[PDB]
Amino acid sequence: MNLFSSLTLVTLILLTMPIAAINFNTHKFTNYPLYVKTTISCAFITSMIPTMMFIH
Amino acid sequence: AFLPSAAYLTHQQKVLQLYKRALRHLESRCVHRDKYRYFACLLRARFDEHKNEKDMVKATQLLREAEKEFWHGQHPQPYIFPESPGGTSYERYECYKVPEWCLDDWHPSEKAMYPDYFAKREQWKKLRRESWEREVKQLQEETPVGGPRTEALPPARKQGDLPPLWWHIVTRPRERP
Amino acid sequence: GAHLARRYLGDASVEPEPLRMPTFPPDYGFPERKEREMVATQQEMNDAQLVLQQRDYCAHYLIRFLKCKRDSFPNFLACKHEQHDWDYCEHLDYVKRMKEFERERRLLQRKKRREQREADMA
Amino acid sequence: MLKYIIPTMMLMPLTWLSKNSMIWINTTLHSLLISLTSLLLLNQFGDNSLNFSLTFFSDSLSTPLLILTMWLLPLMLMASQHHLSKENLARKKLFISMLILLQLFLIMTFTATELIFFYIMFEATLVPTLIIITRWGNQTERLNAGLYFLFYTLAGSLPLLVALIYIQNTMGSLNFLILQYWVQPMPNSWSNTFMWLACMMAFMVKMPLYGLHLWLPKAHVEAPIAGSMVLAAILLKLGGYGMMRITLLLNPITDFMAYPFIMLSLWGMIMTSSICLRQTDLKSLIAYSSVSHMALVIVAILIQTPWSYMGATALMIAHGLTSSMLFCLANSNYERVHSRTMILARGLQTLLPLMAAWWLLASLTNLALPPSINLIGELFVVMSTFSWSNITIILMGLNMVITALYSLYMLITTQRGKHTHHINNILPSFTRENALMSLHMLPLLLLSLNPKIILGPLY
Amino acid sequence: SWDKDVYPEPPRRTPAPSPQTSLPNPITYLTKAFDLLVDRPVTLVREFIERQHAKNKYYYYHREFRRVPDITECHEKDVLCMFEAEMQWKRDYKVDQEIVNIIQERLKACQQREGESHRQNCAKELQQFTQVVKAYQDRYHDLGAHYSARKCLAKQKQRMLAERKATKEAA
Amino acid sequence: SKMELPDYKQWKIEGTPLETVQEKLAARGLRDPWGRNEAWRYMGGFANNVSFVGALLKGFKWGFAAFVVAVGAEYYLES
Amino acid sequence: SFPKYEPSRLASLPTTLDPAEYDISSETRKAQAERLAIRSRLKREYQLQYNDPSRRGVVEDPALIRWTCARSANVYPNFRPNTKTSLLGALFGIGPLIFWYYVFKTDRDRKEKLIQEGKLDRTFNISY
Amino acid sequence: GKRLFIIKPSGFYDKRFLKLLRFYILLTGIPVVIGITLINVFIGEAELAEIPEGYVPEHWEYFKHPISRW
Amino acid sequence: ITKDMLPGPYPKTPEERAAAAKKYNMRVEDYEPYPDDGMGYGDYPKLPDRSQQERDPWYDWDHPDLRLNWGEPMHWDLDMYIRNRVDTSPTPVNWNLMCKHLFGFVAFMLFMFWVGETYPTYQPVGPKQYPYNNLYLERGGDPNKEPEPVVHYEI
Amino acid sequence: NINENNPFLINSIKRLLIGSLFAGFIISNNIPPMTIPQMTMPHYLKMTALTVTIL
Amino acid sequence: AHIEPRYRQFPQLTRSQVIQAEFFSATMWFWILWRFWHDSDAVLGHFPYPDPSQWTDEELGIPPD
Amino acid sequence: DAPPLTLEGIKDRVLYVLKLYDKIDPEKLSVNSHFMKDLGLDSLDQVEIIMAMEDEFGFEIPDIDAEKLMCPQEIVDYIADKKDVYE
Ligand SMILES: CCCCCCCCCCCCCCCCCC(=O)OC[C@H](COP(=O)([O-])OCC[N+](C)(C)C)OC(=O)CCCCCCCCCCCCCCCCC
Ligand SMILES: *C(=O)CCCCCCCCCCCCC
Repeated sequence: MNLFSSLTLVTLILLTMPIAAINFNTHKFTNYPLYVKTTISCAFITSMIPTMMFIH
Repeated sequence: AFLPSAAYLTHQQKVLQLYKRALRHLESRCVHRDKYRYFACLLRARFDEHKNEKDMVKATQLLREAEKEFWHGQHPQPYIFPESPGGTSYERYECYKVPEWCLDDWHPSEKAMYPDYFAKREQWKKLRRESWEREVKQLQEETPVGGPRTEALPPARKQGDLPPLWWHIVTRPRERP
Repeated sequence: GAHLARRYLGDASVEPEPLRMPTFPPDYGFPERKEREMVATQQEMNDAQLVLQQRDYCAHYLIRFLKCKRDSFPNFLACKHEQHDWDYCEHLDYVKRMKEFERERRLLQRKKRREQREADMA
Repeated sequence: MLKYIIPTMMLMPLTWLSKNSMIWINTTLHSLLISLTSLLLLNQFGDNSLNFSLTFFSDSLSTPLLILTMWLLPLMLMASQHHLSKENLARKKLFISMLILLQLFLIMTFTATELIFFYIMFEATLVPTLIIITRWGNQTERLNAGLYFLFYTLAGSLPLLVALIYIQNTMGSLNFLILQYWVQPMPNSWSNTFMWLACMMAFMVKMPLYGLHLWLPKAHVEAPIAGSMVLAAILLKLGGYGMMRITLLLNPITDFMAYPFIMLSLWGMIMTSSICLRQTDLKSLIAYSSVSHMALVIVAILIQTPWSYMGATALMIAHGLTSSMLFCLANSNYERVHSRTMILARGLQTLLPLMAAWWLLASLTNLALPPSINLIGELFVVMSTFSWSNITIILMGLNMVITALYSLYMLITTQRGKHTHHINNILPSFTRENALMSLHMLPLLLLSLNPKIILGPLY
Repeated sequence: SWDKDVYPEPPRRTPAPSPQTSLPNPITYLTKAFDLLVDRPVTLVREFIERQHAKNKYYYYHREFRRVPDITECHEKDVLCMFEAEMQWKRDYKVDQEIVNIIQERLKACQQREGESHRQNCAKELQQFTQVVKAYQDRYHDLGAHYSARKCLAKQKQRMLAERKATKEAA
Repeated sequence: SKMELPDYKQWKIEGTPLETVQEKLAARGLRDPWGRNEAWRYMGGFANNVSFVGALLKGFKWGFAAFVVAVGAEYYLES
Repeated sequence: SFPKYEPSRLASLPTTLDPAEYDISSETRKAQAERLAIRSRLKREYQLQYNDPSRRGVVEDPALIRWTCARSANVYPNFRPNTKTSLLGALFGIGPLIFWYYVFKTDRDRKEKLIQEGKLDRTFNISY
Repeated sequence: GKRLFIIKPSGFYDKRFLKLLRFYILLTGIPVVIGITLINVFIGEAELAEIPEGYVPEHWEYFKHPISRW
Repeated sequence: ITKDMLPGPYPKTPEERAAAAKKYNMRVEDYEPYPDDGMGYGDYPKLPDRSQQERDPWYDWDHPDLRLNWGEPMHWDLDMYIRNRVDTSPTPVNWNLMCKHLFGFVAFMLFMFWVGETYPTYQPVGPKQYPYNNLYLERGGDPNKEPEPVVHYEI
Repeated sequence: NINENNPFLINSIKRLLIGSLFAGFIISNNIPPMTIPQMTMPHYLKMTALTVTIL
Repeated sequence: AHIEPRYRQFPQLTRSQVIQAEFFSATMWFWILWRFWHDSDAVLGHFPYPDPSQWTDEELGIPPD
Repeated sequence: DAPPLTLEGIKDRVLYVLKLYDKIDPEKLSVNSHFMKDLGLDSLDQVEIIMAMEDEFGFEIPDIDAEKLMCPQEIVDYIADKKDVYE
């Protein structure tokens, strides 16, 4: 229970992080689309764990 | 219809425009190359059959019935080029076509990144402001009394001066900025 | 779908309505008819949290299949035998329903023939 | 309430004794300090109001309006200092003085416990705005706009004075705390019918009601920017506060005397939104949008349910902030191109990108994008009107569709498309205009985190 | 921690894990990793913060309001007694609203917790919700935005007159 | 930058459907002068494209071979 | 033959099907020359004001000001109350108001009559 | 090779405004967040307790957070 | 600007009509004001009510997006006839034929949906059977009462 | 100028290709049975979708 | 390096993309053949369908009268 | 994507297309050879030539500019102006 809800909420927070990253930026971002893509891949893994819990 | 330099469309212009529209729509109906080639030759034969007709009323009636025939057999949606009006990428890059007068409002801190470009811009502006009075004096004496009859502009007659009203059609933005 | 044409294009006195069925007593023509037997307890279906439309007369195979699915993680292809057993018993229940419909159709035909004979004399 | 009145009147010697170049700095600084000080009114209780004295009190309805007024004054000082750049110094000090006097009257209006003192301040607010409009307005018809505004307000409000004096003579007091406990039912007669009309028509004119709204697309248009901000943001809400205070005495005659104005204001918002669809003027379009939103508030107050009251006060605060920001953006465009025509200056996103972002945010809050307090107020009013009757959902849905239509039509016309070729004086956005836009936007977005402080006295 | 009587909850019954297959489930390994990497540092940090909190201790109290006479024993146009009665009635109105909130939270918790068999196992919560909603509707509904104790007294008097007439015509 | 175009003598319409269009028009009595312009699409790497069934059956040989090998391996593995 | 293209309000006749397009008479040629002369004179004025290097502002268009003044500030001076204006005003001004009034009054009367008999289900309604 | 100048409007002033806004927000945002963290960690919240007999609390002793009590 | 360039009232004599035609920059023969029914138009010209999509896209307009020229008389409903709004371009099919075809299609689909609702499809099966009195307690019935026993036999 | 040799396009199309090959099988074998699947039907009703697509 | 564009000719191809396309087409056809060899029931039919005309009236309980 | 253009490539491609035309002898045409006079072509031949060059370069030449394109040099200059080459 303490892993399920933690991983779901951290998937949502992980998705919302790059918006704040680009809003508080001054210089030109170093390959920002790569940063967003890496963030989404990590969020896909992090949200993939609780579905395995639900399937089990 | 709507022309800058002429007040009307001639008969031959109407025939040529009809020929081009009919061939484009026939290409739209006949998507393969060999089939379009065959039917384009048939259409060209039809257009060449009545080429030597001297009766003006008969040629006018032939043109009118040809336009009716084209309107009956047009494609519901013909092939439009991507940059042609009505196309998929028509006026797509208009958001990137920033006019050149916005460079005069740049801060000097970011003007120092391009020294040679801004030097060339300064000498271009010097040339324009030097030539403006000469070109408006040329335009003043070439317009007939009663206003211009068409929208065509004259070139520069003598040596040294630029054609009148040249700045905004030379410094226009590129197609892909 | 021949019964669709027999009810709509044909006559509705022979073909039974599906919305109101059966219209005959279950002892009609069936001496010492027995009931169906429920294997799964009401509490057993209650605490296994089966869907209310899924708690039919063959939920014991469903409970066995769900336990097999839970205990075989992460092997998601581990057991198809319990799924096949549940599906076969579903097929048997569907065959029972088809038998009930055919019985109702034959009883309606027999009643129609009886009234036709009764009109033939009286 | 003397701890806010006295610094406001002390702003007057501050602007009349400052240097020739330091009037804006001093007035803005000290008004921002008093605006920070105004947060002490949030000591509200679940049962009792915050009663200061015999003359002043402030419950949870008047507190958001007070905080909005005291925050709005430095915004008007920042906005109005570019078009008054070349003005005489004495006239500049007179302009700032009229703004200070208007803020003083407004903060004395929302806290008046007696109803006749509320009336006196509510009609003392007429003079500074009329003077501002008719003196510092830019057009010919600012005089006609002032005449229309003044005479609509006074013709609506003189029977209110007569009816309030009648209530004083009949009941014995006009104190709002007394009248909560001494109130009596008002039976059905012709005398009470004209009592209801006399007590209601002043605030129906000031809000405005559809059909009495003819002064608004004039006073909102020929005014300067500070005048338009204070007219859209605060002055329309005096009518809402008046109907919220005065409906207590008008029961149970409201339940059938409110039918014609409910039909006027339900159909009126459709008409004003449709007018917004075909407007050639940006300022007039914003004014008609204000008419539609205040019609929504009129319906919410007239059906008199708790959800309607909470939606009405939230919608009042939200529309004040949004209309002020929209008027500021339109004024910035007017300073750039020296014309109010919406079709003239187009495609400004390629030239002014951050201003285009501010335009997008203001348009998004105009069409009630959740979870903004605009949507909270509009949603609560929609729920209460659905409880009133079911075809109100048809009317509200049509209004929402047309509202989104004209807001995005505003945005697409002004910001998107191909830019105008012959306009070449589009300067980059100043820090002052961007600071003004952000000071309009950030409180509006922050209030969605704690929306309970703008939900009226029956939250 | 909260009070488990106002917010009831049945005892948790979890089944034992039976690994029928030989494939290792990743959930146990992920739980071990979660306890090693996440639970232990958070627990240590909370222990340090609670140690800091235990050095100084101060208390806050729940406000108690004594009962004053209600609006039924107030003279008409007597602002003092009516003021106290109105304040008391408004406080009880707020408390009744939060009681209805408590029962609604109970109902939602039962509906989520019981799973697919919620229609059978949440009968008592539905009955409590129905009773408390009927009481709230009979006490506070249809009063308007200008509700007061006098309006509620008038509504209760009208309902009692209707009940007395109904029991007279049925006698 | 600079690109070199191929030869233009090599675009001959023979062996293409444009030759069929040529003989149909010759039977009628007409000609296509632009036939040599379109002759590139019918020659070279763009000639003799697959049909629809051959497009759906792309890689069917190796898929079938792998299926046969895997089925034989599963047959031997069960014993 | 071919089906004749009938024009509508929302689908205009094409310029290639207009019988007046093929007119060659000298009056129409004179008219087209005059229209081209007006257009060319106005374009010359605009381009003279447009290409000035010493100009930094807005080339004011009197046609746009004329359009806005006609759309806004001429309607009431050029308004005369007659049968058509009064009829349209009574149809579009008091028509919908009366219609919606009767609709809402009937609905609320029906609801209030059903409530007082206890025929309307209001079991869980405590929000209003 | 073949790099062309891209004509764009002056982006200096917009970036300057955004930098000024961020700096002036953070100038008090960072100390307030640090102070709130230090209040929460070291001072801490209050604990609910029953009123002792004969003792009347002050009006600010009915709230939990230290900042709300202040 | 001046007060003699602004619009005015309806012209009656041909002299003021010619003056107005010169004011709006159009020929006197092509200048037609709105009819004088008191709607409030004044002497503003009645242009042929065509959308901007029908203009020539290849012409060099002063305003290219609007397809509008500087100084040209501006239509009364130009903000309605922009390229973002109502189009009046000719269609490949006559308007009446598209209207009747679409209406006939929608009406026929609605009629056949009604007919299919009247005569549905099904399968030759009886009702589904559920144990424990058709799941009386599972469906929310109270246990203190006793339901009528639903008995399903074998077949 | 026909080219498709970019790692981004190839990799994205490859991932969605593997998904469109196996994801239906994996998901339909992993989800729990929330209803009763109808699996007894005549031959012509079983072959309706395939025959219609082939036609 | 990149691919040089060609005029009026078949474009240049990498061996990698041809190999990848052929491999994935072969994978798709192998998967279809494998699943049809194993399941063959989700497409063809799970259980036999009994015709109700062949059921005797005795087991349906039809009284001869 | 989008390889650049030059006057040499434009001239070579336009002469390629005009060389594949059967009605023009390839040993006689040049960059400034006229159509009606120097080559003996009708107006329909000019229209078909313009359509062929539109298909070759993938962009549409309007008729009011197509009637005046009478020699290959003007076609080259029109394409160079429309596509903004040698920048
Ligand atoms: C902006 C334009 C629109 C403005 C609309 C303003 C409101 C419209 C109605 C106003 C009526 C006048 C004030 C009534 C105050 C009533 C107070 C009261 O005690 O009423 C009960 C009293 C009852 O009398 P009493 O209270 O003395 O008697 C004791 C009570 N009985 C009768 C039982 C014995 O009402 C009156 O005395 C008469 C009320 C009606 C007055 C009718 C005349 C005015 C008509 C409307 C004029 C509107 C403005 C026109 C000009 C607009 C601009 C050019
Ligand atoms: C009687 O016909 C029972 C079947 C259900 C009704 C008819 C369904 C017709 C469509 C399905 C078969 C399509 C065959 C290509």
